[PDB]
Amino acid sequence: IVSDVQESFIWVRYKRNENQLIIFADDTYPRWVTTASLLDYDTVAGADKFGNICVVRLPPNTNDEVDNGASQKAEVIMNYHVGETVLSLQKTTLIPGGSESLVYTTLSGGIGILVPFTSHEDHDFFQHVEMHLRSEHPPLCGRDHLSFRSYYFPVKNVIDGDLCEQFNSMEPNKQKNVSEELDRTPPEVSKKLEDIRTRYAFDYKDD
Amino acid sequence: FPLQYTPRKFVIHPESNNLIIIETDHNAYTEATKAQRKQQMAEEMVEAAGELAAEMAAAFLNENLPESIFGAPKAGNGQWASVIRVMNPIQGNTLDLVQLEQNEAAF
Amino acid sequence: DMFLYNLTLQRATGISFAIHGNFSGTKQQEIVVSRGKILELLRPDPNTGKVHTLLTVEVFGVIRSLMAFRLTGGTKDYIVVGSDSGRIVILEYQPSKNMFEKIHQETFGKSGCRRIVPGQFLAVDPKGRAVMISAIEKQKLVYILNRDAAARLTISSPLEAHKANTLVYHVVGVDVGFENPMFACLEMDYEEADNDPTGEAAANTQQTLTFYELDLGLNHVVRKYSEPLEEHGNFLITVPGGSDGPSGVLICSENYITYKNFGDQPDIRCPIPRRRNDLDDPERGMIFVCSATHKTKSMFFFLAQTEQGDIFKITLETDEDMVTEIRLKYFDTVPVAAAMCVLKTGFLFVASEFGNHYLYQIAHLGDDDEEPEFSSAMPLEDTFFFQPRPLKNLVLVDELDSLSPILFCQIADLANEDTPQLYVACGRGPRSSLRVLRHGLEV
Amino acid sequence: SKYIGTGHADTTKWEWLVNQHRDSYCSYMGHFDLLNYFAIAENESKARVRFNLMEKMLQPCGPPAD
Amino acid sequence: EEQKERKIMKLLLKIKNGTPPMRKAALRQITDKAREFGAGPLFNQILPLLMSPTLEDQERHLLVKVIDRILYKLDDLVRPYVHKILVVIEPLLIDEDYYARVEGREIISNLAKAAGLATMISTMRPDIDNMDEYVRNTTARAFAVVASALGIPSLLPFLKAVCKSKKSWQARHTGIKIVQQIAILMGCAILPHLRSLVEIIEHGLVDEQQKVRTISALAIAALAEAATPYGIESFDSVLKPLWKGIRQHRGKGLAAFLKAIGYLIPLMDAEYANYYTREVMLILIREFQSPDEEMKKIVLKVVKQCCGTDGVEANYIKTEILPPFFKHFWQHRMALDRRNYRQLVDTTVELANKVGAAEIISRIVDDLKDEAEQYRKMVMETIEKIMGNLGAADIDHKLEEQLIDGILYAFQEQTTEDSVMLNGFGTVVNALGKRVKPYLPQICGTVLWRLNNKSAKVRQQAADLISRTAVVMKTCQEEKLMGHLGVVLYEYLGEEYPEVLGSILGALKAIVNVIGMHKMTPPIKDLLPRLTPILKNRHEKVQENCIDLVGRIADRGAEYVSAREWMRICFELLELLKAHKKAIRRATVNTFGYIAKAIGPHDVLATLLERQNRVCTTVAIAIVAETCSPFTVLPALMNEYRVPELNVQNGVLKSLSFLFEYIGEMGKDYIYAVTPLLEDALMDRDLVHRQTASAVVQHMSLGVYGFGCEDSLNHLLNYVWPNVFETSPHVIQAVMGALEGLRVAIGPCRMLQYCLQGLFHPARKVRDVYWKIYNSIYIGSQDALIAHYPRIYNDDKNTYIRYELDYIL
Amino acid sequence: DLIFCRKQAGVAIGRLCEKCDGKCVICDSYVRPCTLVRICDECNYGSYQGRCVICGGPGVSDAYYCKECTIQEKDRDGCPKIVNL
Ligand SMILES: CC[C@H](O)[C@@H](C)[C@H]1O[C@@H]1C[C@@](C)(O)/C=C/C=C(\C)[C@H]1OC(=O)C[C@H](O)CC[C@@](C)(O)[C@@H](OC(=O)N2CCN(C3CCCCCC3)CC2)/C=C/[C@@H]1C
Ligand SMILES: [Zn+2]
Ligand SMILES: [Zn+2]
Ligand SMILES: [Zn+2]
Repeated sequence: IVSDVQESFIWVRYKRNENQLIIFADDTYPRWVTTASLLDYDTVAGADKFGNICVVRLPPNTNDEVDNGASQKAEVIMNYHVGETVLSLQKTTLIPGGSESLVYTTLSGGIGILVPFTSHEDHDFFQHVEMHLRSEHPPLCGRDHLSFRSYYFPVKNVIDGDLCEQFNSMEPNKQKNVSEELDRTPPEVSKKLEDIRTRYAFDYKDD
Repeated sequence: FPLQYTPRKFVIHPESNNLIIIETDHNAYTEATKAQRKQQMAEEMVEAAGELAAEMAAAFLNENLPESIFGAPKAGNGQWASVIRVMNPIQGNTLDLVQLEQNEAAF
Repeated sequence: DMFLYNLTLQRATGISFAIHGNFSGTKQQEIVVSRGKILELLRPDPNTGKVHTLLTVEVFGVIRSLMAFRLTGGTKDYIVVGSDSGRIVILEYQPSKNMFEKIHQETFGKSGCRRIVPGQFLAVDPKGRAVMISAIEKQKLVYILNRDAAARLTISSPLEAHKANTLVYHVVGVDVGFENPMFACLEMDYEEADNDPTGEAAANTQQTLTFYELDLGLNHVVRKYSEPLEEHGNFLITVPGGSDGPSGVLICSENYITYKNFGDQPDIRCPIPRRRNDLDDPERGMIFVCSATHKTKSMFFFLAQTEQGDIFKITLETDEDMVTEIRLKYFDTVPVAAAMCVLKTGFLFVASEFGNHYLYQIAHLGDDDEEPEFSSAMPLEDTFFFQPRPLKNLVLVDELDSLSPILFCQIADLANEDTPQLYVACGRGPRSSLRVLRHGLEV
Repeated sequence: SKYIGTGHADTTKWEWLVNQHRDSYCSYMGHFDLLNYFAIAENESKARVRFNLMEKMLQPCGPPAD
Repeated sequence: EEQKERKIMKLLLKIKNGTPPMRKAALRQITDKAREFGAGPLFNQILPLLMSPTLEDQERHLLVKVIDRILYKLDDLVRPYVHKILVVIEPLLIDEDYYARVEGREIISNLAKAAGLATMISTMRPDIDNMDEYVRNTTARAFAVVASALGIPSLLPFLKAVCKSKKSWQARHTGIKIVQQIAILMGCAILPHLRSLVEIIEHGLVDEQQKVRTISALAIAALAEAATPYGIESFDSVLKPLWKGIRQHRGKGLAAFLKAIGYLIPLMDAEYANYYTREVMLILIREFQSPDEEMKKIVLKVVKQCCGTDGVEANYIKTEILPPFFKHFWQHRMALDRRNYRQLVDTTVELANKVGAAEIISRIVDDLKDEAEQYRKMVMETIEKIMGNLGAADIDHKLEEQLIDGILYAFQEQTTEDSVMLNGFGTVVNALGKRVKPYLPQICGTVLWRLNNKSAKVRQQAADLISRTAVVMKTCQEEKLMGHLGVVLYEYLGEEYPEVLGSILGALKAIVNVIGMHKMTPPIKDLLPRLTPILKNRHEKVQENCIDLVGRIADRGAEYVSAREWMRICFELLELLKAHKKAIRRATVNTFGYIAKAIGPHDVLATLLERQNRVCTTVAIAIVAETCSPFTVLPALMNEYRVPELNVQNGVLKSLSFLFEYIGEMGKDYIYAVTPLLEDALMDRDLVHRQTASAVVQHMSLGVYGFGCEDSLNHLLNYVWPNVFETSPHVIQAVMGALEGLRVAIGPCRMLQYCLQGLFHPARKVRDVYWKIYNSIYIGSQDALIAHYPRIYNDDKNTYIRYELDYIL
Repeated sequence: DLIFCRKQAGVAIGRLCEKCDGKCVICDSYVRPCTLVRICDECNYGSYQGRCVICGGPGVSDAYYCKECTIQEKDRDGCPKIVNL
């Protein structure tokens, strides 16, 4: 994995039989890369100066045995503006007996994690929670939130966390409006959002 | 745990389980250039053409100001410095120290 | 489709703008710090100093300006916030509801920090009756904060101040005595610098300290005066005017400090002193970074700070409207701050830009010294050479922790308990350190 | 046309070039943490970085052609 | 000659009668040549045209701003003419139009800062001491205007110079008139100057003249209205000559005293308002029974605002203030006055919001039984505002019996149309609810009694009254009676009086909304065909009301009615989208969604007659296509798409336009089959194809925004792009907005990468193109372009590398 | 003839005659309006206190921008009043 300073990551295969370095895959999207930490044989979890976490997967159409930079490419699966600068990625497991978590620390002293899901039903549940929570409760300083994460790039396939966790903070009549708008009780909603943190991260509640 | 310069990067020792700290600054003086710089400027305060009936160097060579709180003698445009250190995370103490050239800084 | 869900564990702890006041409405006093997007309110303890955090709130945007004021006769300070998008908000605290009540928004410009769009520099009047927003280009808007008899904030239309090809270094409004309000600005022209083939207008072009005037009766903004400066200028204090002390601005700049009232006022210069036995290059100057007006009913003294950790107790001297002496006198040596605040009963909140955050209690008031005071009245062609010295006035109450700027974090186990520790090497200069992070209960 | 940064059928590479410089520097000042990046990168203070940027607002790319 | 400058001052006629080039340019002519021209023919020609009373609103708005724009510059040539301009603008400050008054404020404001203050003083010297009340009137208001122009401390030494001079009662009266008109005009920002102004106007309170006592303390009032509400201590010397003057004098100056005291404690502290309220209250008791309308205005205002302080005790209000108040301030002669009608109402309401409910209404329970119409309207509004503010949680037993006996008692005799019995008893039952258990067949039996007869004027008010008593009859646990007037209303469907007919139908809507659909007393299979012929009517009330009735029945009891009748409902509701009422179209859309949920997309078809407007059929296709999933209607439109023929392809493209326009975000899984459909569409055939299909590119591009779809849209984009070089302005305009949508969905990067090719090409024709697209890119979201700039390496003379993007840690 | 005015927007709200009620202002849409409209203060005076923004009649109802022009971000420009010339 080559971290070019203007172009994106560059995939290089080395010929052990021939002593030759080969570039076979590239990008059309120039990103100002700082750091990376890989997860598998095909996805590269990068970063940016300005604050764009990006992950690009290699398509399985990429011929491993070959001889703008390449006609073949590698397509984006994620673009998610943070707003600060990320410096050291490391996939790990924070609590014993736990799961995977792609930890991003950032420049301003903060610590952010990332999450894989279980089901399209859970995901469209949280997605409808976003659909109504955005316009039915606007942000504080009036920033158009989709136009905030969608700052440089169109956002692809991320659910925000802290926007969707204001149900612990809104007014109770709007808890009635939203919880009854999706036909679910607030102990069911708040217990569902207890489950994620007690599952992955440092939450302490005992069943 | 206290350090000296702005640590760029460090790695784990796998075998004995220790740490390898590398430290690098732009606009800084190292230990030797600070030392002979201070003594040379002391000579330059003997050169001031006047009784040299008493010395400032008796107290002037006494206290190096702790750079923790008393600021840092920032200088230059192409100046550099470099320090490499091994450290044990159980206790506090340090293992080995290496210092390098003035205008050659570790990455 | 491998969707992802963001979450956070430790909020950003980097202070960038600290204003303060009374937002509880009571006699007690609270500090609005500002992080990158996490606005946060605090409270010190007047008995043991432990800063008990009270409210923290995401804004999901970019906090670019942050100025407090209070209307005539009120007792509840507000906050103005400038946004990244071209809309300004006004907030207000609620001690029982425990949230920020919005008041009013205005729409004036597009989104994103452009050139010609305002939101960059924010000017408030010291009487709370006027407020001004200003970019680094022609669009500068002025609002009027009228209060009706319904205890709300009847804002007005925007006021146009368009002007082709100008810059702005800084804008702080002027403590005028109940008049058509005056707004100061360090402009810079460059339409001279856009035609010359030889290109000498990159030289020979300097700041003007242009003043601006609102007209309440006739509803238009007119310009007051315009006078060239000499050397280029960073930030400006408003001298407290009204009935206590004169009305001016004192321009800190490259190695000098300069009062300049408009009028028949002669302008004092006084140079910034340098340490005994420097260990630097004499090419680099010395300017300032922060400023702290300590307005008391009887008097006022400033405390501004150099690059290299030196607080200066500027004790202004003057006449009724003329000025007499800007005499200087250092206060002590603390680590570097980017903004700081002084609290009643003598608390000083040194808010660093890097590493920890401090809180000092003023143990000795007044001027009780043996190292000599400086002046501008002395004849010297040689600058003042002062002494550096340990901690003598202030005392460190408590050390508020922070972690920024985290450079290189690794998550691994280097001990014999289960949980992977967080080894973070982070810091700045010789204050940097290595920090072991764990996560259990507060032992 | 009256908006600043409008091109037309005679605007040249120096004009377009110095425009993208000037709004570049306004964007650098526009953020809040890229200045912390430049202040951590080369060793300065933030006010020094802001002043150097504002002084390099009218300097750069020198004199025009002819 | 200067009459020659009148001949060039026919440019005024070019200004007032002007295009924006004549107004802007001619404005720049005279405003760039004002001091060049002079001062005499200026007013000689501006002045009588301003004098002409047939000037209009925007015309006069020209003919004040023009004096502003040329009085940018003249500063000292008005100095002989300040007197003349003031004599001509003697009117236009106190006159009828608020627009005229504020234009007078603007012109004398600008002339006031234009001239010199001492010239204003010695020029407006001979009008202080004339004989005439009207010239002291207009002159003192002119002083207020120039005071609002030049600020307060510029006038304060002159105010002291007049307020103490003993020369004329006309003059001292004039000076205090100036202070009051300054307070009314300025208003808000005289708080810090207020102690100073008190020390000017304070010594007009112990003087021999009833006039100066009157206008002095009246000016104290008109200042404290602006001081309201603090608790300020700037009123200290004000307390004593008032406190003496209360028991000292009697009269219209005592109206001027109590007016001031009411304006003087909305703000004062609790102990001060306590002791001083107790002080005023005894003489106020003494001055209750005074007759005059002004007197009742004053002391009714006084008890309103001395009650307004929170520090006043409800023991003292209830036990001490109220029994002479309700004892003495009620006549049945109180009818005609709206000022003391509404003022007595609002005063007693603001009593009740502090003192309670059951005591206030329990002192007008027996007052209800009267032969007096407007009187019963008054106490009806009283009980209704008290119950609407405080409710019935205070209202209790041994009261409620005589309450309902009162309400139904007076309710039995009611003839003329009033809204306070309907809104009245509606809010009453809003506070009653289930609590009225043992009474309901008397209520609804009396309702049917008023419903059998009486020329529909109380069948409408009673019908509305069922429509706002329905929810209690849900919560009542009695189920037979509402069935009984249910079938009585089921008879009640034939009437040519439509304004009442909408109330019967709205009563039917509020009933059917709350009635249990299990065991409907009426049969809906014969309700609905009797409900059908209403919907060919003309009037918006019965149209909206009946459409809403169709949608509530369809919203609830969908397990009943034959789909034949539902089908005639669908086609009957089709043409109603073409109305001119947004409420009609709101109802028609929503309930059309519910009956399209009843039948659905399956039976309904598309090829409906070579016919006209058809946008209601288009929106019908849209709402069916949303209310069920478009998996039927998108390949059905493909069957409508795959015909090789003219006159059709345009129409199905427009149905795509309104289609994606309506759905947006849920049509994200339904874009793929649209893409070859948009290939034969988007290929180069005809103007309507390119134009409307490009608008479909825009609307699709806005529906998918942040929703996981790009490469489809890029494959669109490569077919979009070569269409740019086209001459017609409409279709290039749709290309422009098309590229703006492709900007916001695709991103700035790929737009610019398909932009940079021929930016510097040696040909002006293609340059106008690529620059024009570049500007339309550039205005929208320039701040995103920072990372996506292509880096260009430097030449010899200038530095082109931003090293800020190239620092390395 | 018909052209936008495009000046600074104050606290003035536009009005619409009821015949042209359901439309948007610029793009002439009808779909999902959820936003407020401000207009300038120089064209809001005198004979124009309540007036249809588009055609010039007695206005009974407000003006809203569609959500398409909000996501497109066109509302931040000058005052959208169509002026005859
Ligand atoms: C020269 C020829 C002439 O120009 C000729 C074409 C002209 O005379 C015709 C015009 C004519 C009569 O056909 C106009 C018909 C107009 C309509 C039927 C519009 O009616 C309305 O606007 C009324 C009101 O403003 C909006 C009602 C509403 C909200 O249901 C509307 O539909 C919507 O916009 N929705 C309803 C749904 N809602 C949700 C939010 C959730 C998710 C799925 C998406 C939608 C979004 C907003 C109707 C628009 C009609 C096109
Ligand atoms: Zn306008
Ligand atoms: Zn209209
Ligand atoms: Zn629109």
